[PDB]
Amino acid sequence: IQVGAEGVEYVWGNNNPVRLWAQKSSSSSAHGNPISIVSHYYDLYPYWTITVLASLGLLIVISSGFSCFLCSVARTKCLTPYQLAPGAQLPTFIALLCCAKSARA
Amino acid sequence: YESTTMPNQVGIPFKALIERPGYAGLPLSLVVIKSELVPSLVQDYITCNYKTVVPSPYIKCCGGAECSKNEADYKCSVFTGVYPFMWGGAYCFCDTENSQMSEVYVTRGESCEADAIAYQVTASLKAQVMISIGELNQTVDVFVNGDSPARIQQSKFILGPISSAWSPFDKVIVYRDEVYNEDYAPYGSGQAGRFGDIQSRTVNSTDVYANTNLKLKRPASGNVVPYTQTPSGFSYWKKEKGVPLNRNAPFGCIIKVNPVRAENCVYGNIPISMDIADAFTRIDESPSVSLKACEVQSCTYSSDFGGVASISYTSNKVGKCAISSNSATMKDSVQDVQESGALSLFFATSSVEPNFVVQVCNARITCGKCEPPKDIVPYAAKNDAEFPSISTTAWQWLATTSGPLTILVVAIIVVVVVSIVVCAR
Repeated sequence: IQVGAEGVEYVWGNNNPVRLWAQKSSSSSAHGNPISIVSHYYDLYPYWTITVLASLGLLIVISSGFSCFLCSVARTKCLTPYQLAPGAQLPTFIALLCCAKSARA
Repeated sequence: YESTTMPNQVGIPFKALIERPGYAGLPLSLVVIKSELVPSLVQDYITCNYKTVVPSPYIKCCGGAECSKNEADYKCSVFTGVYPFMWGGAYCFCDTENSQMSEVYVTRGESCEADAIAYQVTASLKAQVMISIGELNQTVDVFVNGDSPARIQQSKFILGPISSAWSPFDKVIVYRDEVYNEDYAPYGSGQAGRFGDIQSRTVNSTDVYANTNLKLKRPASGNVVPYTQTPSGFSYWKKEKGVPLNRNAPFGCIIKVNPVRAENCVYGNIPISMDIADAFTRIDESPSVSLKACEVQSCTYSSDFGGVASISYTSNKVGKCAISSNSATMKDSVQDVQESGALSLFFATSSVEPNFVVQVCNARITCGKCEPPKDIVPYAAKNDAEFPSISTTAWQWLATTSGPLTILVVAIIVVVVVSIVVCAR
């Protein structure tokens, strides 16, 4: 039986019952996060595994936002130097264009 | 001056400081030894094992007869044409109209002087608080419902009402063997298919509701009466029992049979108020302390209530201040500090403090350390909430924060740049 300093009692025949908080000759010392969490390092109840799940989901959001925006950016990259001052034979288009080619394909 | 609201947890010293600005007074330490659920109950019934008593046949020769009467509960049937003899075996010369008065009634055993009494309980609440003014140590029964003044050592205490307090008892039956939480319906049990067949109004009753059935018949044999007998269900049901009241409790409660109580139920909060007879001749002592530090030792990942750490500081002010703390718990509370170095103290860790704001007088820091992630690798266990707290891992997970910013700089530039193009040409 696991006991995280809660209290578990066992009754054995004609003898006094013993309840224990899992007392030993060791102690803690300012453990646990200020906002409620579980005993020892161990993941269960998930409150150490919740930070893993959250962080993993966060990375995917950076990729989804980057890619979708980028696409819109490539159409402006064509537009701006064309309209600016054509832009039909100049090397100027190329610097902006390299980005735009990578975005569209 | 007055007023803290401390939680009920046994054996753990709560530190309340709430006195006038400048601390030089008496630090209040208060312990709950036990809580004492003192009943204000209604006795539903007494039940016990029972002895049904059937007198041996009384016959009266020839003719009819009639029966009467009550002894506690009674059934009576007069059989007729009893026996077949006519030679002193009927004990009569008749056997065609000869009559037998048979009778049965209920009496109570000798278990009834003992178990068991059925109570509807609603307990009223008494506390057995321990007052430590750092000069004497004494405990006191006091009811904690109502506004309830007492003065001890000539310090006023006013015990405020206790609410949000667990009740194990509801429908309960108290046996002498062990209390059991059992439901029933009083004065409506009988026969032998149930436990608590006899239902009795008082402990020394003369009226009993039982439906117990035992069937006499007329003698018609050379023996002496035919009987079919269902005997008492109570003795059978005695093994089977209910389920214990004792194990019933989410936290605490050891249910004691004889007075009827539950000791040590850690639930309910006691708001407290005090005039400790402040002034005194305050302020005239007040230590101050410099170079405040925390060392962490005895960090093991076993769940115990202990706590073994040290704090380093230096003092040069000779006094006793009222110490310590209102978001932390020390086991000390009186320390004449004249000079100081490393001072090892005991703490109530993983009890009701998982966080500590450590004070030594008017002065303070927040502590402490020991909370590694899941490898394990030590880290601090303070300050920001990130759930292994401030860690190289916690920072490394946090570093997603740059991702939303890079995708935002790209959007700002593109929106402003279009508007600028149209204008440009």
